[PDB]
Amino acid sequence: FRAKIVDGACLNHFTRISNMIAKLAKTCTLRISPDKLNFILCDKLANGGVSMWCELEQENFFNEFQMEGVSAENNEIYLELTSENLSRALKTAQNARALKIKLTNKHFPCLTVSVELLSMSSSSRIVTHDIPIKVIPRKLWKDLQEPVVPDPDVSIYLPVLKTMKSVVEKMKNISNHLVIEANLDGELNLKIETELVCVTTHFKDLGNPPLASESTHEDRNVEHMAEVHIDIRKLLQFLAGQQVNPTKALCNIVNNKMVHFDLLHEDVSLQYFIPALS
Amino acid sequence: DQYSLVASLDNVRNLSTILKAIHFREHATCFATKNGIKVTVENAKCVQANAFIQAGIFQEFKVQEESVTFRINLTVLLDCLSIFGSSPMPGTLTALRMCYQGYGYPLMLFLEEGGVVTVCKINTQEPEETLDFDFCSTNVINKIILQSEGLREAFSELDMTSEVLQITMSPDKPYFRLSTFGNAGSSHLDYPKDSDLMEAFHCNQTQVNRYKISLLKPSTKALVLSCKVSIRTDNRGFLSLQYMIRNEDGQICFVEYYCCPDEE
Amino acid sequence: KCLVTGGNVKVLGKAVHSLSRIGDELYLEPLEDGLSLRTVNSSRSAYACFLFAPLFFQQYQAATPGQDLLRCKILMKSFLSVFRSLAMLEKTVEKCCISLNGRSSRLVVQLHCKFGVRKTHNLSFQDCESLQAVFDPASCPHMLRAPARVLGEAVLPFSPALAEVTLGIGRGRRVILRSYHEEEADSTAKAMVTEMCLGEEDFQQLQAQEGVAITFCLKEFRGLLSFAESANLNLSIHFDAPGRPAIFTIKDSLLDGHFVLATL
Repeated sequence: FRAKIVDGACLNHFTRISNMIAKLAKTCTLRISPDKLNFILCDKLANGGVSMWCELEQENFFNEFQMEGVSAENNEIYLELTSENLSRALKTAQNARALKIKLTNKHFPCLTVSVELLSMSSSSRIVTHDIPIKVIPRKLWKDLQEPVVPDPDVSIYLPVLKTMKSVVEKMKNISNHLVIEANLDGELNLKIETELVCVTTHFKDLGNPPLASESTHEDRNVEHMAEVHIDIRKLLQFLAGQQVNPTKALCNIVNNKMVHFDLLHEDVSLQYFIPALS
Repeated sequence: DQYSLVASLDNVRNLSTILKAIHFREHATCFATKNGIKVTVENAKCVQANAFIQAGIFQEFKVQEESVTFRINLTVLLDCLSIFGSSPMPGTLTALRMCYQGYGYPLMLFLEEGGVVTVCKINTQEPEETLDFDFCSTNVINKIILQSEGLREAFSELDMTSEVLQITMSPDKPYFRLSTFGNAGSSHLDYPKDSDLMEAFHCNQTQVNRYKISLLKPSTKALVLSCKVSIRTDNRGFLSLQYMIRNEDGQICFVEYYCCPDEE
Repeated sequence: KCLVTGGNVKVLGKAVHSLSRIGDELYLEPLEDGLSLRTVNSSRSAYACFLFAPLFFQQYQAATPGQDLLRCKILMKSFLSVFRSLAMLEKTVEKCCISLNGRSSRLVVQLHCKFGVRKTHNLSFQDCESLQAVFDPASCPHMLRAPARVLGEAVLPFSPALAEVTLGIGRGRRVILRSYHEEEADSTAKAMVTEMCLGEEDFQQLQAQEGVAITFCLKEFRGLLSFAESANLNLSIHFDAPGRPAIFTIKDSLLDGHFVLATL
């Protein structure tokens, strides 16, 4: 059993995360955890299903919100829904007062976003109650449907994620294959090449992150150079939801088979993973 | 360098739009003379659509031999000179383009807007010379300028059926008539002279002609965000020469729909 | 003849639009107390009429003479797209006159717009007329009167723009509920339930009958709701159980609006 309240514009800050979810994933999986863990996970059948992991701590944006299930062998609990129902249910509460969220019983166990609103017309009460239709996933599935992984090939800060985007919509007209190039000199190249037309794009003047090891200087070395690798209109998916240009934007190409993205903007960090062939 | 053609712009949007304003068929023939570029859309043998940008609008224009001509994906071209921008600002969009002997047609574009500048490199190829199609410049009968505003407003009723133009006979006050004929619905638009600013009429003999509306359709829609000349010939046929007065940041721009059928 | 002028032009346009989401054909009845705008369901399950007092018109005529069928029938989409795709193009101030004629070709609607007049002729062939006065009285014991605005509030929460089932219910104890439902719920079978519920006195008038529901198609409803302009007062009159429909009436100065939607 599980129950929460939201009260502020934290509310809207929660609302635009859920549409920030509905818009890049059709059937996310949500984990209420102990008092500070709220993530959204994407993979039902569909093979990998890319992989989106999105932690947002409930720590800050909530008055009271409690947690405990007759959960086997742990206290973190997972449950999964059609992403709409969270979002639809949510974008009618960005207007004022409150919103309770909790699991139901019979009538087909579900997520139940109770949502209160102001009734200016003298002293009335007005309440909505939306029932998302959800599945608590099995004991075992927990282990095997995890997203986090620490991976270091080539990292770089991203341009305007909406100027970048203004491009992909046009590229997807011309080809379905996309090649990603990044650099040690803030360079970035969006690349289509079909037989009738070849279209490429050069995103100069960026940055690059530095990590370190256990030593007494800057760090170790390798023997690497520039970094290519191909993809699809999956890039265009993660891009369409980024309507508030992330406060930190990242793209770590991994050795010609991964593409990582590390978005964190204000409190809500969001991670997105595109694979490389066809 | 050494090339059929080279052209730099500082504002792509001048080629972009006027180009955009004739884009219905998949491809186009852009014959480039030493005077500018005229790109032409040829529908089904009853509709030319022309589009002539003179070089004086290109901030730099150069052409080796009087023949520079070719076909290109009009769709996939236009898609490139708007690679990133439905929404500009005080920031601008630049175009530069370099063609030669009969293999490759590349384009160079950068955009600058509040923090970084972005070069994008395009290369669209060239197919056949196709079947040249040349219409009429014989004689005019009645000529008629109308307004940018009012006549797009009038196009409001989407009829999808048939077209008839009309131009009346009187000592002073004429009339100019549109009319559609669809499933239960004849509908008539006609403009009298009052408040004609550059909206001048030359009705000189009485005349009424017929157009299939299936061809002229893209014309009005896609091109007439600006004001036109309606001129009906009667020399080698009876046919419509809409040619619209378009323009960006003050320049001699024009495109040109000749059209000519009866019924069907 | 019936001449609407000025701002009233929009109010019938919006008035007609509301009917245009209840059926596919329009029963334009003139009658000395006003032009009536009738229309029924694709299925004869739910009807809708909008009456307009002669006073709102500049001119109005339907004089007694004859038992000639002065009732004009018309594809809703051939009339609406005349009536939605015109006035919203308001220049400085225009005038409209629906000129019904006695003798021959049924309907003529035409628009004045300074210079350049538009004139749609609506052939309403298939010589046929449905008819009868249908003023089904306060047949229902339940009356609900509400600022139309407030009724919107209630539809905002569960508003996919697709919800056929919506269950208006006067249950609990003087709190109006608005649930909806479907029960099928296995391996992949689905249904998400939304309930909006409302203050007692958030309504002008609530006649209480604890625990009676009525499910009507929220598409049709929304139609009369959308005409939630000028803070019109909405009126929900319904009898119990299914057959006996709901009556969604709207009172005004010259507008009389009336909506029958059959409760499932």
